[PDB]
Amino acid sequence: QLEDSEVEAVAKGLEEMYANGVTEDNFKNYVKNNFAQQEISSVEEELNVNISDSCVANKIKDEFFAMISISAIVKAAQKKAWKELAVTVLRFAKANGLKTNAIIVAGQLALWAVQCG
Repeated sequence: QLEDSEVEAVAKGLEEMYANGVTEDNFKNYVKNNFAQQEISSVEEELNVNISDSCVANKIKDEFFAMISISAIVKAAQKKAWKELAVTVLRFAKANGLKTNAIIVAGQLALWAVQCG
């Protein structure tokens, strides 16, 4: 299914952004410090989120919560099982044609689970 090199790149990004907690600030500051504007803008358009300028209605977020267990995600982040977390949210993304930067996408999905779950 998922290419393991992309899984590990996503897991490493999650580990770096969220080493000190899954927070909106840690996500946005990590993304703005590590990705080009163009890459960020593509994710913002795909997910209808604002990253480069808590819980409000979002299409994709609701479909994410209907398919993927919030409890499974939060447990993975609690244990710092970042590659477990990555495969779980990447399975949702590839299914739904979320083809923008997988590290940013995974970061946003993990944030949604923790801050909105």
